[PDB]
Amino acid sequence: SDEIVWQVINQSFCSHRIKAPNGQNFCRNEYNVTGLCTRQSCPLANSKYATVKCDNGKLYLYMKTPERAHTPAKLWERIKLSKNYTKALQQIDEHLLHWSK
Amino acid sequence: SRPQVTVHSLTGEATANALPLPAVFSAPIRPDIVHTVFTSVNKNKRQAYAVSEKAGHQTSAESWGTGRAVARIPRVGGGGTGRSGQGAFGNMCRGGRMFAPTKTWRKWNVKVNHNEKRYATASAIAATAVASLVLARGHRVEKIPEIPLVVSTDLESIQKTKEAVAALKAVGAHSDLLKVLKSKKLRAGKGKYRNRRWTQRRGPLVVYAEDNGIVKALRNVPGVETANVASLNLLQLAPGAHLGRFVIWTEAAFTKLDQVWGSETVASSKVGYTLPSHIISTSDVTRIINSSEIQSAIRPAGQATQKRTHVLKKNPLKNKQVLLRLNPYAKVFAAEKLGSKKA
Amino acid sequence: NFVKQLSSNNRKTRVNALEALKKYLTAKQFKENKQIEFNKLWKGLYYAMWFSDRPRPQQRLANELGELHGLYFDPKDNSTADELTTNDKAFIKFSRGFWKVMCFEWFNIDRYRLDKYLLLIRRVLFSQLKYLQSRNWDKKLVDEYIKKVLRWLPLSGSPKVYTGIPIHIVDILLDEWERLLKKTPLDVIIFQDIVADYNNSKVLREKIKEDLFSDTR
Amino acid sequence: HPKIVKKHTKKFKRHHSDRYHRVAENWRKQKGIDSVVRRRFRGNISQPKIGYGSNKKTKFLSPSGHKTFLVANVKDLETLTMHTKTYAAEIAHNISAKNRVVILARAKALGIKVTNPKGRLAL
Amino acid sequence: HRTAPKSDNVYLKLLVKLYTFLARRTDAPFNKVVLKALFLSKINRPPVSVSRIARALKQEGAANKTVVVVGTVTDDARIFEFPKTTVAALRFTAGARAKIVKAGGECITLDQLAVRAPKGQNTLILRGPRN
Amino acid sequence: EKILTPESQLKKSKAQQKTAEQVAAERAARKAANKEKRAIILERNA
RNA sequence: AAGCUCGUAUCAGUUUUAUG
RNA sequence: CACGGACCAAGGAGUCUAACGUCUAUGCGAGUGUUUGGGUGUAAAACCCAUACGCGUAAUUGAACGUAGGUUGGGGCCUCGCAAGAGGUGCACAAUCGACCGAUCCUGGAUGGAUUUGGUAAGAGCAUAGCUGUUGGGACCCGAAAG
Repeated sequence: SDEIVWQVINQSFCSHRIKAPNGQNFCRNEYNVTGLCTRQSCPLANSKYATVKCDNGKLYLYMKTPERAHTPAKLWERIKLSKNYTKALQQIDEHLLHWSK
Repeated sequence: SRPQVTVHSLTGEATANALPLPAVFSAPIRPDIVHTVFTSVNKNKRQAYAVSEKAGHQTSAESWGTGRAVARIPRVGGGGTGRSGQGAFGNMCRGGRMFAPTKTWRKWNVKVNHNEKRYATASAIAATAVASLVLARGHRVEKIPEIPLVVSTDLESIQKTKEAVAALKAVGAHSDLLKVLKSKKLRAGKGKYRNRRWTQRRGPLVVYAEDNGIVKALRNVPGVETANVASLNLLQLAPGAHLGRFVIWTEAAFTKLDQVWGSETVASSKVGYTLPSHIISTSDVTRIINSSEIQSAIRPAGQATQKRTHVLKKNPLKNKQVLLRLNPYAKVFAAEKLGSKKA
Repeated sequence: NFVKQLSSNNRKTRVNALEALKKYLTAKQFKENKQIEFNKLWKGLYYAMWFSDRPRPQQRLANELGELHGLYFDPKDNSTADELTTNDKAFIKFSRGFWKVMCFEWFNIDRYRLDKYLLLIRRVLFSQLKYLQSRNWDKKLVDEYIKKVLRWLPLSGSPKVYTGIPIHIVDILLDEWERLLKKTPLDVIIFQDIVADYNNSKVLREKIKEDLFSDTR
Repeated sequence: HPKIVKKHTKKFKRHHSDRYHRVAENWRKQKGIDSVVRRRFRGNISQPKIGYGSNKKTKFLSPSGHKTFLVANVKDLETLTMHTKTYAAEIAHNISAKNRVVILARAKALGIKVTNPKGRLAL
Repeated sequence: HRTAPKSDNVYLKLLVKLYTFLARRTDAPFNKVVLKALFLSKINRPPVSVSRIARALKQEGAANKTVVVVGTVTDDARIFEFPKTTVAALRFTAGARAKIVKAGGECITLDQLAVRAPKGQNTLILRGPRN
Repeated sequence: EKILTPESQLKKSKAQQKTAEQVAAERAARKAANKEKRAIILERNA
């Protein structure tokens, strides 16, 4: 589960972790909002996750749910972010309704 | 009963055929046990090495004792050659007898309990069922249609590598095969010239129930390894003591896994073996803590951070504002000054 | 079996399973059999619900799963002083199977999927006490339902059943009963017996005393 | 940010590191009981101790106020997008000039400060 | 005072993490005792035989008082009439598990017991002999 | 349809509201007690 | 260093009174 | 005082093994130890075990009449209560007194028992990994009159 996965990636050599000289464990995974490999931030340790990624000029809101854990080929869904900043923020808030702050 | 995993054809299409969860992936995951067992086992394939016993002894030297104002280390006799007068038999001497020579009877293999070995193998097998754990292992399984990956038994019948590699690419293993053959880097250190010249990352693991040619077809493609359900080598399932290898199973092998490792109906198929019992019912502690029953008998919590109080000591007798707080009578005191009262 | 399609990984197969079940369940004469089949069917429905983790679609599945109870022996008969013969006993088996499946597979629910099952149980409870006869009011039906429900969820004497489900029932009973729109058999308030039954879970007793008995209703 | 108070800027040097060439400058504690340095007699070289500990709020921060973070390629550089103010990208000495220009371009695009820009480059 | 578990088992670490929160937020000493015992070494956690549980179940009202063991439960052929009761322990041996289940009882993990009895009501903790 | 709030979130909000409804009254009680204590301290100091 | 109980009435390179 | 130090690059020393132990960790558990071997094998790799064997599972002949023990404390749990506290129930552990069955030491091959006696009491053990202690092997390294 998430707890077992979390503890294994934390104390059992997560492959994508980077150790900075200051002592902060980074995370170069493309699907993470933050580049820090802490709890509730690494996508592998949390079933529910949300992040923003772009391939073309368009920005996309990437999120995953337990409905697709069994099928990694369809793990992450995306929606056009309505690159108008004011509209984009409200769209993100509506999409993440009831999600963790 | 248990959930079911769809069987995928050699072209990537998910066949209607489905098999129940073998109940082996539900076994406890113990990284410590797996690491210890892997460390113990990896020393089994160790060839003994030792320094020649006759080395250093092939020298005639005796200590001069005293009176010559030189070190008492024994020195080779004779003369003319030049080696005469040089230290011998000393670990600190050039060309001497090294201290603590490595003997051939040093321990090389580590005894491991059979039950612990089976526990480690079961934990390694179970770890493969978690995509996140497999992703943390470095395998490019981001595009696999399903996990654990189940394929039709006809894969075992492939005789040509050209067809096996195409099937692996179609099913989704193309990313892992590309990762292999790319990380091939020349050995770092003195291993360059000890037959350990090249190294590469591990590729996908193929599990089969019967051998018909797949083992030979897949041996040539780098990174890909083939193993039988009966064996299920731990060194291959969790290379480097790290759990979560990308493993491809055949539906026939998926069914045979229940017999090989046992289930709730077939006990073990092994004499006296039984899957370890979990000591925790719910894997994640958050559900237990966040459960309604526990939360209903839990006192309220703070703001997650203690608010600093009295961060700086205000000194009375000055800063009248703080003085009034300590003693409200100070206002009445100052009303008449309370100090120049006339008798 | 039918459960195989309900627990399939393909959405099309899962939806077709429910579409066919909508008639397989209204085939009462076929389903008037042992409760083990009903338990297996509800276990399959448990996995079917488990396979959806999207807010709006999970509500769509939950509403139809709750309405399945009403679909079972739709009160078109209008049983004028007729007992549970071949009509209500079968639905009692389905209700028992639902609760057995929910209790057995409670801890297996992950943190994020807990809300889905809370919504599902809320919908099923709404369909219950709505469908005993054409409406709630029925002496024999209420007595049979109470005896076949009091002994499983709210017993509070057997620790085998987690007290979280009783807590949710306490929290949603009054909220859902008012949804039926003034007088009802609500004999159903079981809670007094739980309070009187000493040695029971103190947490459950406190919760029922606070949230339930404190209401003006 | 909080002031970067360096408790001991002078590099610690081993006793007699300059009197004899066979003694490396790397600090090593004197083991002899009669050693004056071990007894920290007045006028001797300062001995490292727990007192000189730098504060956490400013530890590892360069004078520019950005923490150093070794970067090997564009993938590593992209990880500092959310920590540009607190972290700065430092190119490794083994990076060929061919990739250095590409790394610098990405750093400029993301606004990540570079500790050692233009290394091995010519204009 | 021992404050951390030396065992490398992640499951035991999770149990300790849960029990620390339970003890700190409940105030019931029952959780504190179990949390402290969780740190006991293997030599300090002798197994509790099923015979010991059966003979301790003769206590008044023990039928409804679930027995709790912090160590491991081992079977005992010296008895054949194990009372029908629920036993909670970290690990249950095959023989002990069969005897408990065959007698109409149940076996649960420590987390299940904590969920059932967050305040430890009607609990009974048994400790194996050291002599 | 209107996306219903999570049941766990609803329970959390209800518990928070129930605790706040008592904390607010406790704040006023503490203020009154502090006023009375200040008056008593003033008279005692006099 | 590790285990039990107890945080309690357990003690004191301290002082004084009573038993010389 | 003295012992060594003209300087520098490299080299240089509590390492390995067998037995007996404490502690810690893992697996099983009244059972435990696959690997002396056999089967198998992508081959010193990897995976299984038929029969024996070491340990413990019980002995002053034999221990259920009873928590395979009354009482008193005793982590803990329950009722009373807003608290203080009262009552009920008690693991391990400690005091007291207890049951069978044998030796003192009487009694005359027993019999009844003098007063302490050592078991059952209620299994708690077997396998592997780590630091660590003693002994013998060159034994932290260098070195002496000899045969």
